[PDB]
Amino acid sequence: HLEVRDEVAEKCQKLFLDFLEEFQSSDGEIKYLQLAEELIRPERNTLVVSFVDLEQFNQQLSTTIQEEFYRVYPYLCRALKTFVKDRKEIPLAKDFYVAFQDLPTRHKIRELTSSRIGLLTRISGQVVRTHPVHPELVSGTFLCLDCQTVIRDVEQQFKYTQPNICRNPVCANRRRFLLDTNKSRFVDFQKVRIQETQAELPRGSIPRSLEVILRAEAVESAQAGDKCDFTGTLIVVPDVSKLLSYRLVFLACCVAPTNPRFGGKEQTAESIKNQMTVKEWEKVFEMSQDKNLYHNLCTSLFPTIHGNDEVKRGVLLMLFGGVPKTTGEGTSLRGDINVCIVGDPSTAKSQFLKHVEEFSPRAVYTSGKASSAAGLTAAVVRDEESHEFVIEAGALMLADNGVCCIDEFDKMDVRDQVAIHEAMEQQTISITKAGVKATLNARTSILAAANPISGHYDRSKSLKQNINLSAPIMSRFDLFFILVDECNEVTDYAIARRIVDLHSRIEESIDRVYSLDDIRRYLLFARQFKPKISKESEDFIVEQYKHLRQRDGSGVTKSSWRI
Amino acid sequence: AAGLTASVMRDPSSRNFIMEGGAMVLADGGVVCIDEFDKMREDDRVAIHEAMEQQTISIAKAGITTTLNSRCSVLAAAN
Amino acid sequence: SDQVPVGNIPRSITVLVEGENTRIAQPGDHVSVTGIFLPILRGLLSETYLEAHRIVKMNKSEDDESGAGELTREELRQIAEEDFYEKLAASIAPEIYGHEDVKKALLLLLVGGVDQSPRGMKIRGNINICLMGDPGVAKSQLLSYIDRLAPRSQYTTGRGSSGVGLTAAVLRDSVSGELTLEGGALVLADQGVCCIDEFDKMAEADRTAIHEVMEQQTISIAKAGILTTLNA
Amino acid sequence: NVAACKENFQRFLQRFIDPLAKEEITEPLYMQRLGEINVIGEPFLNVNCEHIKSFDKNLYRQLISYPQEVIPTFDMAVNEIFFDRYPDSILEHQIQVRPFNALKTKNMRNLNPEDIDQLITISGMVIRTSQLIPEMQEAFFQCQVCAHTTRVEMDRGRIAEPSVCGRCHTTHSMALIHNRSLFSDKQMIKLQESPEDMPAGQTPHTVILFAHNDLVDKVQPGDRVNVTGIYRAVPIRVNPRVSNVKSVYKTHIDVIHYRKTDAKRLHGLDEEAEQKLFSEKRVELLKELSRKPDIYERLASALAPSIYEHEDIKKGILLQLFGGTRKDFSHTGRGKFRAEINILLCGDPGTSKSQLLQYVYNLVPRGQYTSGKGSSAVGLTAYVMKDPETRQLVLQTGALVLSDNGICCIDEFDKMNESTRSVLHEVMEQQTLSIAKAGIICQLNARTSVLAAANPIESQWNPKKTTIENIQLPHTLLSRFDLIFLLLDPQDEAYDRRLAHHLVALYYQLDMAVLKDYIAYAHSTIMPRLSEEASQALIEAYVDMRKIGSSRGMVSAYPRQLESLIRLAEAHAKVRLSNKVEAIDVEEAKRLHREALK
DNA sequence: TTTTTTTTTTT
Ligand SMILES: Nc1ncnc2c1ncn2[C@@H]1O[C@H](COP(=O)(O)OP(=O)(O)OP(O)(O)=S)[C@@H](O)[C@H]1O
Ligand SMILES: Nc1ncnc2c1ncn2[C@@H]1O[C@H](COP(=O)(O)OP(=O)(O)OP(O)(O)=S)[C@@H](O)[C@H]1O
Ligand SMILES: Nc1ncnc2c1ncn2[C@@H]1O[C@H](COP(=O)(O)OP(=O)(O)OP(O)(O)=S)[C@@H](O)[C@H]1O
Ligand SMILES: [Mg+2]
Ligand SMILES: [Mg+2]
Ligand SMILES: [Mg+2]
Ligand SMILES: [Zn+2]
Ligand SMILES: [Zn+2]
Repeated sequence: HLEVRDEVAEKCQKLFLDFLEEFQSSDGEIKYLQLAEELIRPERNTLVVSFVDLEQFNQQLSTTIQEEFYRVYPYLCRALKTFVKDRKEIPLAKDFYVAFQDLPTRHKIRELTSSRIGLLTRISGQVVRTHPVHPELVSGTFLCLDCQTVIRDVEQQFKYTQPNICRNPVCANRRRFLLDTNKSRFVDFQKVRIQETQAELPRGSIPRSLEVILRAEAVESAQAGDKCDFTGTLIVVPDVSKLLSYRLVFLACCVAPTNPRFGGKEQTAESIKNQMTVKEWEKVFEMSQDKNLYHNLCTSLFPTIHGNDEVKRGVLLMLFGGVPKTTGEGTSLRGDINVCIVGDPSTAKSQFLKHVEEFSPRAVYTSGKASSAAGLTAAVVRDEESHEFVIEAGALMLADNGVCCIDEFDKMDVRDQVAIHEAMEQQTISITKAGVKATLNARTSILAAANPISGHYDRSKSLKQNINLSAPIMSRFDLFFILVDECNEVTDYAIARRIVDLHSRIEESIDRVYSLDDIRRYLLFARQFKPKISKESEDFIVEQYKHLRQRDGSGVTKSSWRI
Repeated sequence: AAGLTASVMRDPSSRNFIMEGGAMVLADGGVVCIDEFDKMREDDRVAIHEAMEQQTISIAKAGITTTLNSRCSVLAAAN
Repeated sequence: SDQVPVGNIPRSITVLVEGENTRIAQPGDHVSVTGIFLPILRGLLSETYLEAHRIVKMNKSEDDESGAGELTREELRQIAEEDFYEKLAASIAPEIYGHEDVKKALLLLLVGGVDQSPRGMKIRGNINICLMGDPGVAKSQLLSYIDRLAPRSQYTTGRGSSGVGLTAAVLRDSVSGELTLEGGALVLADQGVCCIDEFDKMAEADRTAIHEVMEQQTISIAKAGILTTLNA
Repeated sequence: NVAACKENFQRFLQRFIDPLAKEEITEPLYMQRLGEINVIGEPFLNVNCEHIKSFDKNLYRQLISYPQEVIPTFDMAVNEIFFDRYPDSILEHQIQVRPFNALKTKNMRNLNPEDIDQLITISGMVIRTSQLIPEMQEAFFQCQVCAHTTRVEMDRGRIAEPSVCGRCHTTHSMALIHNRSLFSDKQMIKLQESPEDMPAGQTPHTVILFAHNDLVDKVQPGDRVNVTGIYRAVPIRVNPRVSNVKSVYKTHIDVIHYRKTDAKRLHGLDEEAEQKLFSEKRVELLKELSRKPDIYERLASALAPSIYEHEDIKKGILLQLFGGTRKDFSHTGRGKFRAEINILLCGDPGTSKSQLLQYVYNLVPRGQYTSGKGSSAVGLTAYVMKDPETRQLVLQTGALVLSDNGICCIDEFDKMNESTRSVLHEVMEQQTLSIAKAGIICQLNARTSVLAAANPIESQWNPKKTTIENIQLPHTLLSRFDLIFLLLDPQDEAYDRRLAHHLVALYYQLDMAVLKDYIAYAHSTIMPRLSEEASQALIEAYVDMRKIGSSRGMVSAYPRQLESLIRLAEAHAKVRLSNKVEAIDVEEAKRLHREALK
């Protein structure tokens, strides 16, 4: 009559409760008794147990978790409600959640077969959408109706599930119960959609996608445009309209960035100067003290491009960024600089853009002929499920605070170069559509490459006649690098030598100092200062603005895109 | 606005062409005043020429073959 | 659309072919059907369908006599004569005086050469013919005649037909949002003859859509719903 | 019916001999197959259900007529003849059996209802696939009172609830626990009949196939397969509520076996593991043929043995079938590097251009053929379609991405308005494609190689104008090509006489498997690396090209050409298996680049 | 009865 001991679950609950107390760090001082300390102040309810340490302390256990992770999850959470009663200030009906991390072996969204349901996996991908956060009923307390009793602790499974039996021999309604909602147990619930990462795409294929379901204090870790790394279990989900048809869903428990630039834990100079490991900080200092730095970042960022020494400099100064200011009235000065390149055929334009977009993190790459207006900036999509018009983020938004690389900028249509100017001016994106009214921020820096009208750049006209951009756009860039293929012969030896060298010594002949991983660190560090202007420098600046206008002065010469 | 004579415009709802009788079809026996006789749309000026010629407007286009009697008086001012 | 009041909309009917009459009729085809006329099961108004008992193709304006199409020895008499080739030539559109030689070529167009395939290199076995000439020489009469003397034929005018309406067009269904293919003139006239008069007045971007059908005799579509090659 | 068939099948599997040749008598044919299955993984046995037509005729009636009540017997009767290697290697899953047919059996238009539920073979061109769909096999129930968990099996094709707890007997308390049950996979694919084998003046059909547990991801859109599987028909319900089913059923195909290996085309890149499956008798042949002083001109001249001389164009189209090395530039941050060759053919009419495209397209596997006006901007690369069921925008692949390993023949290159022509700029130089539309922001990639054909402007090569004026293409597009072959029509009477004498011959009436295997080999085990003597002839070969192409006004030379020479030079070395680029491999692929524009 | 994307006829 009485229930059955799910032995494989309770034995695991017991051993996990033991592990939580016995395991200690390098200096005694049991570690899951101090991380579990902050677990009492409100809004914290997830303990993050590393999985490699559960491998040290035990191994007959890891093979039970990693193979029954759905059977034994409802117990690895009760065995955390007992271990934390030693604080006495937790509300007695509060519930906690275990969140693993640092699994050994990874997987791919295409290896998620149906032989993986109920196990413990680990997945990496991008993030496309993020729905809003909701409550979700985990265990309802049905207030009985005729008995005025309380049927209690009834578990829902993807539906309302209406338990229909009462422990009272006189329960006039085995089909009617009004549940309360001030004692029942709710948990947050966000549902996002992830898309196969770039480095896994089999050639000639469109990327797949799946639904992940964040269900805890982890509920707004992943945002759109990020490259998080989820670790949970694959589950099946029915179609509740007819409760069949099943569909796969990932049920994540922990989520963390895929490659931390600072491996400590994940916003000013000190917060970051804390995570700097000893070698990291003794190297960043060495660079910051280096002289001729401004020539060893160019030579180390673009190692396979002979010449154009005046373009690499501009690209660097674009990567570092200026100081973004907000006027007291409520307006805002643009902080980051935009850069456009214009040149003859085959002059290494798309190579600067490919370099920048593969080096930088959170920088997007798009062509111009294969884009749209509502695809760059922001869209509006009818979710018939919610039957509402919601906002979709565009390339100018999921590259925020990064760099948007637009190739072939002058192939875009007439109406698609308008939406981009409306964003490049005010740094924002307005939306006024079916039932949506919003204003979104966009603090991207644009790196664009274009082609002169009729192939070659004609050096007897102004710019406005050599390119077919609009008039307003050409004003919002303020750095142009016209490249020309001067029909010379001393270069045509140098470029030849460099290309054949690169192709003969494929991975060598590249002798850059300051390896690429290191420059990311230096650039994440040095991008948190706000330099000021001394009075002498202000005088110098106004004098230079004086000496620039008059060069365009009448009589002697002439120039293009007047100052 | 719509014009002086009739037009054939692609209706958003119907996605097809519909007929817009302008002013000279609404003025029944009345009088129509015009200024700047070189500003009016080329097509519109052609059609007003024919309307003062015949005293009716008959458009034969995409899905429209109708006639509208124009009975009004033109008081034009040139430049 | 001929036997409709001057500007009225044609009405349709539904035919439930089943059993053995299936696969007889092709879409876009003249046909004659014989069957009961019943209402549909499941207030008092009713929707009706025709329940076909017999389907006969009437393309030739009379019937399909492919079974009785065998010739007689009394006709082999003619076909064996010395100048059988020259009788037919004179018996093509006899209402038209002269043009003794043009009618000799419009017959070769109806008979057609042979088509090879050596080492996998197709060679077409059809013949194409143009009739450049002054006004009023009865060209649109010759073409109207060669239209009726062909089992599968089509008639098209250069100034009243667009380049996607000759080859094949991709069109959407506002009921399903799904793009489907729809054959043009050259597809519906697969094993037959197509006739295009007013050929110098066809728009220049709507005329290069024939260079494909005149040599390789396929139509290769790669629009945004479909990617295929129809046989024309 | 069950015991009577395994006994008759084991015999076949043991005593069978064929008058044939495999992998370039070893009597135990299927026993040798079953031995190979044991020496490696892959527990599938590809049996040809025509061999079983020679050895027998009363199982070949019962395999294509009751296939679902037979194929389990054909598995069991193979598990036991696995006795030889039972103790040696013990794999886990099971052994399998997969009947098929070398040649098709039906079309997609002649599937009649006397063929429901019986083995059937068709052929087509896969259009699109779907994501996996679970499918329950073993239920797992659990009571709310006794909390006792029984596990009922699905036997007939439906799941029945017990309704009595073996302990507490509450007469209905057994809920179904979903995520504790067992599922299997299922994918939905769509075929499309080939242009050949369809009636006069009609449009292609489609047929829905359902894959299953292990065949679940073995095919890609853009492939030409010979699917073999049962043919089933299941009812549908007018309401998703009532049990009033319709009377017109709905059919699909439970696939059992794929086959992508067609005889006439080269080896697709699924057979790189199969290159190690070459007879060592054959590698001798290849290595020895690769030593004759002219194996280049001897293989080239064996392409399309119906075109007349045109000696250089066949050289170019032969080097295109090998391509430069696949170097790995991930370290230098440069990105990736194109290794395939794009070829353009321009020349006045009648010069047999479209025949060369029609020949290549029928040679290479994974290819396409497009035209001028019947192809749009998005139909070539990637479009966005309102998916019908889920009412959501989903991405699809065009033609330049379906090829992806092979050649994308684009005839009528001139007659494409400049919009849809400026799309090739990305996919043909970087081997990528960056899409940013309504909800889709992604970046595909492909390894295609264009082979285009155009006509001069005015369609007549008038020698009054300059070479950069008969073509009338921009420079930012002419430089992405690296072999611009200008065919012309000179009026030499000797040439006309020889050509006519050749063409008439086509009206009366080297091997392939040498070329078809030489190519697979030269792809699998070759990687030419440059030298220092070759690299020193590549620098001057670019410093002269500039002075030459500058004045004449024919076609300028930009540094991109200096990479093409590499692409060509290496591609020449692969022809002779030289594994190292030397001097002559630059002079040849320089004379080729120079003597094509004249 | 709304967006967004893609093809073809029309002013
Ligand atoms: N100055 C240079 N130094 C080194 N390599 C160069 C240089 N200029 C061009 N190249 C090489 O030549 C090619 C240039 O092609 P891209 O830069 O991709 O084209 P692009 O400059 O964008 O011109 P278009 O307008 O797009 S054809 C690449 O393979 C470069 O490696
Ligand atoms: N030799 C002829 N024999 C018989 N009828 C003729 C002859 N020449 C002219 N006709 C008649 O003259 C008229 C010619 O009209 P069409 O046949 O339309 O001319 P056409 O050759 O189409 O001229 P275009 O190209 O359209 S201006 C028809 O009524 C013919 O019957
Ligand atoms: N050298 C040749 N060898 C073999 N056949 C040839 C040769 N030259 C011409 N032909 C034949 O002549 C015809 C030429 O047709 P195509 O190959 O289509 O020419 P094309 O280049 O496509 O013409 P345009 O420019 O596109 S109209 C075919 O029937 C070929 O068989
Ligand atoms: Mg470029
Ligand atoms: Mg006429
Ligand atoms: Mg051609
Ligand atoms: Zn009760
Ligand atoms: Zn029970």
